[PDB]
Amino acid sequence: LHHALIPHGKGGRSSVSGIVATVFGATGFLGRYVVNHLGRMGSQVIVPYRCEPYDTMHLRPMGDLGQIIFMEWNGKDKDSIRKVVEHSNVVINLVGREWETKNFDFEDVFVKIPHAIAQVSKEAGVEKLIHISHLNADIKSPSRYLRSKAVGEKEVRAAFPEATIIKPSDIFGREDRFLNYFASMRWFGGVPLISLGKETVKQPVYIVDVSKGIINAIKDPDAKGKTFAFVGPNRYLLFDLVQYIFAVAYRPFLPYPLPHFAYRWVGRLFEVSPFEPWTTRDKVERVHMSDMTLPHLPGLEDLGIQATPLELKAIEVLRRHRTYRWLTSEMEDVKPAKTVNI
Amino acid sequence: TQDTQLIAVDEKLDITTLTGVPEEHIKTRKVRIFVPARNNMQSGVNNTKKWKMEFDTRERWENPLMGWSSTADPLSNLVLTFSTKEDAVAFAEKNGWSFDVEERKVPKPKSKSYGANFSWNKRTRVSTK
Amino acid sequence: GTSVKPIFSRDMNEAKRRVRELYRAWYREVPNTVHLFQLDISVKQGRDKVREMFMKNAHVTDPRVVDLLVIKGKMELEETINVWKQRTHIMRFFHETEAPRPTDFLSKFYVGHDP
Amino acid sequence: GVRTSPTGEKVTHTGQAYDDGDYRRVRFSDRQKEVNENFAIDLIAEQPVSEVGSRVISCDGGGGALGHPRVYINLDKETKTGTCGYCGLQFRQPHH
Amino acid sequence: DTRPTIRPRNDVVHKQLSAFGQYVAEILPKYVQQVQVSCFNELEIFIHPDGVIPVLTFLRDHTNAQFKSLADLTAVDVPTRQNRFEIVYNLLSLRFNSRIRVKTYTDELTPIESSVTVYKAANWYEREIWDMFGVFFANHPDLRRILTDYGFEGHPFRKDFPLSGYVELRYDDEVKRVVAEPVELAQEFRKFDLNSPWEAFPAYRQPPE
Amino acid sequence: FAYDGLKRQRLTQPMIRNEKGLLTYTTWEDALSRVAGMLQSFQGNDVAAIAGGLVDAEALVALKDLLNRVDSDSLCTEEVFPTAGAGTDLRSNYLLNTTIAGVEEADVILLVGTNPRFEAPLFNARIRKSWLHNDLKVALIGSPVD
Amino acid sequence: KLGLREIRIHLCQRSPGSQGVRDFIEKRYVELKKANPDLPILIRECSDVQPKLWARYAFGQEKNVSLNNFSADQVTRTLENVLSGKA
Amino acid sequence: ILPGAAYTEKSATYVNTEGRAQQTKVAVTPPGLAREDWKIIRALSEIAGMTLPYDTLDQVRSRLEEVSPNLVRYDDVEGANYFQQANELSKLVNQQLLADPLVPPQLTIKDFYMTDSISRASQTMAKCVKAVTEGIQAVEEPSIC
Ligand SMILES: NC(=O)C1=CN([C@@H]2O[C@H](COP(=O)(O)OP(=O)(O)OC[C@H]3O[C@@H](n4cnc5c(N)ncnc54)[C@H](OP(=O)(O)O)[C@@H]3O)[C@@H](O)[C@H]2O)C=CC1
Ligand SMILES: [Zn+2]
Repeated sequence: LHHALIPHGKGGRSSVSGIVATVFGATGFLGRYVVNHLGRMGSQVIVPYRCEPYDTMHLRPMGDLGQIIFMEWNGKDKDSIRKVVEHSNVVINLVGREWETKNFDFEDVFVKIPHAIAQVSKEAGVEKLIHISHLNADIKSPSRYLRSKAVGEKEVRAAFPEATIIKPSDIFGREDRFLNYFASMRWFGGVPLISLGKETVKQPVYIVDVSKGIINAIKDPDAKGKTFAFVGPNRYLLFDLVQYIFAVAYRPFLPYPLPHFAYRWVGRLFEVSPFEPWTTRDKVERVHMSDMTLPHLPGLEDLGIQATPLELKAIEVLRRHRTYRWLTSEMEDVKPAKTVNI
Repeated sequence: TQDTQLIAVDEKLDITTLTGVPEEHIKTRKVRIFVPARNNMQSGVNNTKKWKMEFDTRERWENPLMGWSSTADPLSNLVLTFSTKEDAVAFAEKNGWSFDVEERKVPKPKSKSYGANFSWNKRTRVSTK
Repeated sequence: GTSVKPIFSRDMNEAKRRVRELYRAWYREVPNTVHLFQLDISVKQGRDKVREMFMKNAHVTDPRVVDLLVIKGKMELEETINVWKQRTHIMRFFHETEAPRPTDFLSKFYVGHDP
Repeated sequence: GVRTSPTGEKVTHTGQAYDDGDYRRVRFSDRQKEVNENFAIDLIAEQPVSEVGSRVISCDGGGGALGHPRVYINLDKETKTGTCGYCGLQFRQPHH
Repeated sequence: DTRPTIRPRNDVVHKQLSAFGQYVAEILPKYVQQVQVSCFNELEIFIHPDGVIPVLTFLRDHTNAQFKSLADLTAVDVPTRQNRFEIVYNLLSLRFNSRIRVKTYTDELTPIESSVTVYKAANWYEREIWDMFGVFFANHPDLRRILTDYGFEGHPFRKDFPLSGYVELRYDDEVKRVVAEPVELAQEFRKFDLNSPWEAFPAYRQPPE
Repeated sequence: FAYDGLKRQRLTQPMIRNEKGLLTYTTWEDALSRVAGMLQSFQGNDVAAIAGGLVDAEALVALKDLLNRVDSDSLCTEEVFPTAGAGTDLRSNYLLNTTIAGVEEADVILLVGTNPRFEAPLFNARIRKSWLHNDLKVALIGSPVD
Repeated sequence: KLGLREIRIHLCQRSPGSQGVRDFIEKRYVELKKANPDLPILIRECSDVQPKLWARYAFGQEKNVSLNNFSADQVTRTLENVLSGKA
Repeated sequence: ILPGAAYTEKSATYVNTEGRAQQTKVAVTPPGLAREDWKIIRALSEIAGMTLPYDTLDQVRSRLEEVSPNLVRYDDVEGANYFQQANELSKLVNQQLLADPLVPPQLTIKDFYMTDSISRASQTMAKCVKAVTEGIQAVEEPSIC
């Protein structure tokens, strides 16, 4: 091992764990908690950013002084990744957008950027690399999202034969835009769902389980090469998802059956918005399509991670969206939805 | 000695539950006491008159950004003053600290005879003063 | 002599009473504590987190120490009635964010020189 | 005078240089490991050695009160040149 | 003093305070143990713990003393004694412009009758002392923490309490509010054992033992 | 003057033979498994141990009980002793029985095959003080080293 | 296995309980060691310790037996029984 | 390679030549990944299968108590005796004495310096080796500052 790299201290803010993290796109939900755990135990974290440094300031109070270093970086410019990943031990890829922008397409951020980050990291000579791809990554999937993850996973697998690809099923949390999605749905009158959402079962997993699983994969000496899939502890129908979360918000649930094409159209008008889109046609397919089960792929329990139940952590997000009439209502009042778990 | 509803609670004092130092720092801390030894280049034996309480030196790692000796044990610089050793151990029992006792290394009472520096047969005579 | 003056609990029995109404106040305090204090933990884990602290101090035989502790018990209790503490203040009892402490000999050997 | 390490970074006056395999160097990326150009090693050797004609000399360091406390250095060793530890400048006998 | 370096003396006051020192001694022989006036004209009354409330009452009430001002409450902790904490009061007599010091001793467990009744100023001074040192007094109105952090465990001023504390806190985004953790300093307190190894004062030296 | 030695050539991390048979730094896991894998499979005189010249007693107990459970009694030491006779049995056979303070009351000392002036400098200072004040006689059997 | 490897006869130089075992080793020792040249007879004489016999068997086994106030003949009786179970 | 710990980096007990137990205490933490020497073995015993009962410093300290009560009374010596038995126990086949003269391994200052691993690793101690074996020329460092 490197001479000035041996772990030291009792896993604190000022301790030394020996991990030179290089999380990319940490200015997001997964990045926010990943740098938190890395900073918490004590590890040098190199965070490249593309957006305004002001938005990245909320990661400043996340580690000891000189442990978090912010670096400018660009996806297209190869030299940008080289500077970030040169003095590194683990480079983990968290870059990727749920929608499409004019400069960066779906394949650009999910295949091209992962292709660049994997090739440079291997060429630089980092010992480990972790890549994030959707658990539903499928080449024939109707959504360009999941197709891009599949080919992107294939590319980083070939370029980096020791990369530990991560397969989260459906992430949820405070700023998760997954249950915040259905929570924000009450604004547009009722709750539009395709065929009332009775033919879609998902298995969401909360942030800390996948987040802790990341560093556990970093600490795991045998995690290289594997394709761990981080999945939740329970499976519920899509109708049960909206039923439960609206109940925790106590907002009046108004089920609204929709044809598939009308919902596809609705994403089109909402994609026109020059600002950040609310609903996209790709998001239409993702919420419509159902989560798949991959028992052969190792799960999250193999890394000593217990999948937190959705009902236990759903209140942490639903409190913000609920009204004053039930703001102080607890979580025992609501009852977890019908689990159709495997 | 002052009879005010006195009850014979003669069990060893256990103030650890009240002072509430963390579990790692009440069991896994060998508290040791001695009398400090006088610095040899000094001639200051008066500093060897007090019983002193110490701890065990834990990990002292170097800071990445500068190189420091960041410590994780709060009881690193803590030393305590005791007139006699029985008071020092008495504090250890009430604070339930695993105690170790050394003894006061009193100096030998050496006999100095300057007249012996110039003898007729004894080897103690000095070749140069 | 070794005989000492008690404050309130002359022996174990009255001290055992004093730890009992602490439970009496605490048990009906946890429900509306979560309710008022905007807490996201349920009553179930609220109740037993009052529990294990009784066994956290379930070894002292001196009545005074139990009495010295009974005052602090209602002190933290009263501090919770009138919202004096903040969310983090009571969260400090809920050990939640620290790394788990190693227990078996293999773990501390693999961690460092910690004895 | 400042040298350059094999990794391309200037070495400090104390001789400290970051190893090429070191990870903490990245703090120098987009920044500088600035080094005091006036090396105290090279800032005192070229000062002339004085040739006072006396056995013992009081060195003050210049400026009187502003200099270092007065130190009485000795000049009897012919092979070695006397010097004041406070300042480091040289002293010498008048060639005797 | 023809020499302008050393501090002068007020022998008239020193004897005068000493006369009042023995004055209190006969008045309350049950409670006082020894009364001493220091070289720098500071006469201290040393009273028994259980008689804390009467002596303070006597000084507040008696015409010849009339000490009605609770200047300060201190309980200086000395680990070498059996009952470590020695509780020290501080009184000022306005009519006789003189200061008196009455003090007791009390271990970590022995309770003292609160002097709030005899001195309303003792109230908040009482809330501080139990916080810093941990000596509970009896029947205090609202004896409760008023200095340390809400729920901060342990009395910080105790000798066994390290100056750096036991816990430190830091904001955490994964829970979105501040949270505590064991203290782990960037720089430890570098102890400076600078005490001179040579005797400094022959006058105050303890007898051989 | 030995603190500088504590800074030179320090064993920092476990090292095991690589694919080419060269020592390379590795984690404790591989080193522990490799030694354990080669230990429990061997028994009797196959497993042995040699103590150093500066090893502490607690380590010696550790190997004594470790080789206890593997049927190994070949726990050798660098120092060699004529075990014939009492040897290890009687502690008076090898102990400085009179204690180092005893020289200041002796009369004659026989140094057999040793250089206490160099082997044990603190010892030789004690005889020197004894020879100075007590006029204690000395005589050795060995090379006439000063 | 359960065979003799060495003995550890801990005793005190002054305790009356250790006097009996002390009575044993003044004269009845040279024949015991000569009878078991391979068996080392370790005498750990630490003060204020009641005499303890420690027979270390194979496989990391070590049984103890009391010798408090055991006179010269009877300390020989119990240790010979340990010798009798040499395997 | 099993990185142990030096005496300054170890809180353990040695015994002098007179059979007096003296315990050292840790002053500097062992560098890097090195751990306590006995902590290594106890970890080794657990990973091998024949786990030792003792796991902390006091537990192993009690182990030397039950195998050798002498080396736990710190600074307290124990009077050695039964020399009347040791000599009569030697008393045997009487192997002869070699004609080789008695030559101590340490005869000069130089070989006295170069004994143990720490002395071998040390550099300033090696400067003293150069001083005695050569003289004053090379070893004279200019004491300018
Ligand atoms: N249910 C889900 O949402 C699932 C998501 N994932 C993937 O895991 C990751 C989680 O991201 P999350 O932390 O939630 O952040 P977001 O998805 O909310 O935002 C994207 C993240 O990547 C960065 N980023 C976005 N676009 C680019 C770009 N073109 N170039 C470089 N960086 C970019 C963002 O910072 P910035 O905008 O400043 O560049 C931010 O850190 C994403 O890749 C996501 O697709 C995987 C499985 C499930
Ligand atoms: Zn000068």
